[PDB]
Amino acid sequence: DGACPEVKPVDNFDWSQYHGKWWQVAAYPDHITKYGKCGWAEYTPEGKSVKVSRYSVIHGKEYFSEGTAYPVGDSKIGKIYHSYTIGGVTQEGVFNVLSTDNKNYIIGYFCSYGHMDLVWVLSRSMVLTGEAKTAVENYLIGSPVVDSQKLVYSDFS
Ligand SMILES: C[C@]12CC[C@H](O)C[C@H]1CC[C@@H]1[C@@H]2C[C@@H](O)[C@]2(C)[C@@H](C3=CC(=O)OC3)CC[C@]12O
Repeated sequence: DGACPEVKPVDNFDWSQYHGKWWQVAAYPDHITKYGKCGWAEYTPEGKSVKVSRYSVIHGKEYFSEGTAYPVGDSKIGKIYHSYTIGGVTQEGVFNVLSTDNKNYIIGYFCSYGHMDLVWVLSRSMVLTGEAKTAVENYLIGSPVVDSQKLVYSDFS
């Protein structure tokens, strides 16, 4: 119960880091079930947009999905639009970046109407270690909205 909490996205997001391979190292279970396990995505800059090609295993079957990403308003604010096309159905939406160091990791959040929350953590490496791990932990302890106990970490074995 409750409406979506008011989110305070970052003020320093660097869109130039939005390229290359990002591994989805953690997420809430509902996200893993809906959008799949073993998730990774390749981001390819195309002018003002970035193209997103994503792999995951959904209900035991592998899929690639495709989407386009654009910043909404000032790119520094970390409010990002993605379209998301899989199995011939397109969806679209806006999510907010809760935390990033503009180098190793990004934490994304989406909330819809009661209300359901989804959080996912992306990294340039398959495993969150050192610097990135420490930043993520500190963020979680002060975070008004992410429940750290609910995160499930990925097993890329
Ligand atoms: C914002 C979004 C838009 C489509 C749908 O409404 C669901 C929401 C929440 C979930 C969100 C999609 C867009 C998608 O592109 C995502 C960002 C997608 C991911 C891409 C990625 O690198 O990590 C996750 C899986 C699902 C996703 O996390």
